[PDB]
Amino acid sequence: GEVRRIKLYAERLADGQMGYGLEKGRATIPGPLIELNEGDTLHIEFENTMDVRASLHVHGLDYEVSSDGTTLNKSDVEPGGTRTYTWRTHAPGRRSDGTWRAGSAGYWHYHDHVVGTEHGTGGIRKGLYGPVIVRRKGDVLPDATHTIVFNDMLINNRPAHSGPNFEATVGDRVEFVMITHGEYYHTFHMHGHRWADNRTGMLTGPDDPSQVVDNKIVGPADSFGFQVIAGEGVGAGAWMYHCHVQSHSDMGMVGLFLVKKTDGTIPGY
Amino acid sequence: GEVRRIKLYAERLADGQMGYGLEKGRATIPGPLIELNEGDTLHIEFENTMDVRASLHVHGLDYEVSSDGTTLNKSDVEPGGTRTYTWRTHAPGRRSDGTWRAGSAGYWHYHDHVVGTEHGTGGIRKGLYGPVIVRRKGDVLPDATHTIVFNDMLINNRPAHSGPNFEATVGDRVEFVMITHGEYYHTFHMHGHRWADNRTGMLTGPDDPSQVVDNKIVGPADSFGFQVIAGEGVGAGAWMYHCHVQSHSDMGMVGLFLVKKTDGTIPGY
Amino acid sequence: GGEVRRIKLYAERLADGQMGYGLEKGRATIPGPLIELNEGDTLHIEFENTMDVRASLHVHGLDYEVSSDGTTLNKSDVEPGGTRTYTWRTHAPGRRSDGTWRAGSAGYWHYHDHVVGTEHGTGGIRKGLYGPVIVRRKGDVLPDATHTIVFNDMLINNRPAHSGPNFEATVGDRVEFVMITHGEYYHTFHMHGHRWADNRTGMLTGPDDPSQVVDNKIVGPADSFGFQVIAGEGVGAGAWMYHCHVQSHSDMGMVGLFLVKKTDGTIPGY
Ligand SMILES: [Cu+2]
Ligand SMILES: [Cu+2]
Ligand SMILES: [Cu+2]
Ligand SMILES: [Cu+2]
Ligand SMILES: [Cu+2]
Ligand SMILES: [Cu+2]
Ligand SMILES: [Cu+2]
Ligand SMILES: [Cu+2]
Ligand SMILES: [Cu+2]
Ligand SMILES: [Cu+2]
Ligand SMILES: [Cu+2]
Repeated sequence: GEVRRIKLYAERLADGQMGYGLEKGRATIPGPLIELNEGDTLHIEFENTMDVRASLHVHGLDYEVSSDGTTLNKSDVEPGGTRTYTWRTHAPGRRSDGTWRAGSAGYWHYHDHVVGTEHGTGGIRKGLYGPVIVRRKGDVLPDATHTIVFNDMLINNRPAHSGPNFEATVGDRVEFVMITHGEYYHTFHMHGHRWADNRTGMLTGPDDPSQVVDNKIVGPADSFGFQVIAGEGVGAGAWMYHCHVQSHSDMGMVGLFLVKKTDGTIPGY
Repeated sequence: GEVRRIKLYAERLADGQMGYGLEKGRATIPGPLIELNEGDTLHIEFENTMDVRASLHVHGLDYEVSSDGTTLNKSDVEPGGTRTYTWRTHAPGRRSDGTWRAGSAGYWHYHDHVVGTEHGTGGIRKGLYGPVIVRRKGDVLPDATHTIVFNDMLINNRPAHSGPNFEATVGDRVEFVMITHGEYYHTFHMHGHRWADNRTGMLTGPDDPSQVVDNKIVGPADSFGFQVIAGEGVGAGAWMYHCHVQSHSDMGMVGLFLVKKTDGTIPGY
Repeated sequence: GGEVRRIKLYAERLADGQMGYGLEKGRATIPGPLIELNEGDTLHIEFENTMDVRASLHVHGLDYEVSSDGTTLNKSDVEPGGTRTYTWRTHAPGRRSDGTWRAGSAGYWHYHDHVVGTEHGTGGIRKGLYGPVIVRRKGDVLPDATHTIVFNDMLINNRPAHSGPNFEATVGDRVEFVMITHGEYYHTFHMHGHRWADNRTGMLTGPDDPSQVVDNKIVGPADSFGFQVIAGEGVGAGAWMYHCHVQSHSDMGMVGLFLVKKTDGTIPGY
């Protein structure tokens, strides 16, 4: 594994929100995808452009307390302030006593832990979160990755009934990352596609007994992910994904997986 | 891979409820069990015998957009109308990219997507849902199958504290399909029995590390299944099943799995 | 497996309208005492209800007949001041004569009352009548220490909000947690700096176990799981939070610390 470096910035955005960006003026919600191989180290030069204390907390990856992103471990950042955070990762293997150490690989996420409360409640609602993917050697790589975040009642801090919509062509291998935040449980459902409830979202082969599902209950800070072959056995189309809690889907927690025919049309639009 | 047909009907029932049925005047809640082998195609000639728009959406199985049963896909049925829903399945197998294509096998369900709201909140509430089972070559087959739906605060739309109960004899292989609907998460618990948290609800052998459970958290549109040897290790008796959300069990989300001795008797109460 | 074991257990009132199980009169705790068995063991519990209300013992996961259900339905509760012997049994996994694999009993489980307040023990559970149960399979790795975290409604182990509990270890210790949930709410359990496999033992079997590896898990009333970590592994010593991740729940004090000490005893910096 490699040693990698990046810049990250925390910024306030024009409608009361907050975002992470790989450069000033280009903060997104969700924050930028961070992708690593088991074994890589990542040093993040972090800058808080905001006038409240901010920080960076990550799930799953190895980090010392000094990079925990919390007041407890004196790991937050002053308004306008600067901090270098270090995340490490490791491949799995047998310990000397026979036991198997798990591996860093998986779908994870990062978020603020100090805006509003000492658990980042205001930071998170306002949009200070994003995805982390860690790859194991030999993992299947996708053509695309879309991140879907159920934050309280909104997908990706979008107004009710505003997608996001996601585009692909028949036969593409599309990866989704699915993170939940806030107060509520939800239930993630995709029309016309299904996945394995295990680490990668795909069966290892014919001995993998994992449940095959198209609907999964998630809570605040759960993350998981999966890959599908777009259109596989179902064909082109506007395939809805949504929370399947009835009041939630009614109130617009819905969006589209736009699967285009080879030439580039969809039937019925 | 057999090609098969059934007829289905949506009809209003007593106390303003709605059910799918295999014949006019025999609609049930939950709907009739639909069972298929991986490879099978099912054509459902569906008649809406009601005064409102109605449809059929299935989870897990392969379907074209023209069969997603939603408004957007012009796939609902007009009052008194007729529509031909086609559900396909597939066996698992190797793709040319080296990857393992999952398979349709699973505990799944179907339900209205259009009554009440564009997400079928009204139809699901009234009882327009039933179970689907897609089996894999070699799967163990039950002596009976019983379907348990937590729909909001009701079980199978029964009044509080009124079942359903299910009867088996000791040593029966009994399969349960557990589906959840509506607004609320639940936790499904069975006294006296337990299952594996995986595709078939049974461990594939000693190297299957799946959690063995007797209680599982579910949310709206989650479906899972399992089989048990009735009263294995525990004996005959009235074995309660219920949601374990305390206010929920208190308010009525309780039923009985009545497990008789071979002479048909059951201890006590 | 397998031995016959016998204990005594008492249900008693505690201070602030609470109630608990204990191994001796006057020693009730919340959670109740950890019961640990090997697959194949039978345990006989000599249970005495010292309270003025009916109480029972009902267990998840293990083998019991209806006479040990702990319920009103099965005539299986205990009258005020009365005694009953409950029996729990366990079995190893095995091939059945129908060719299938019988699941074994081993795992992370719990017991609680089923009859205080309501016929579902809502008031008993509310007031502290619950405790952990662990069943081992031959060959299971044993830990240096076991800690029980119960999210009971909004409180952790019926402790007042923002009151821990905290658990201490040394870097390299093999530490077991048992995580149980009760009451009315869903929760999501999270631990900083550590992770586990979502499976029977919380540890992957080897390179081909595809179980999801997580540091966050949603749980509902009566769910129980467990896992073991090597404290500090890859992350070092530190004051490591665990908490519910439901934002309003963490904010309101559903939090505690896994205090992991260097081999020299220190936690930097503190
Ligand atoms: Cu966190
Ligand atoms: Cu935290
Ligand atoms: Cu939702
Ligand atoms: Cu977090
Ligand atoms: Cu749907
Ligand atoms: Cu839908
Ligand atoms: Cu419930
Ligand atoms: Cu659905
Ligand atoms: Cu019960
Ligand atoms: Cu909580
Ligand atoms: Cu219970």
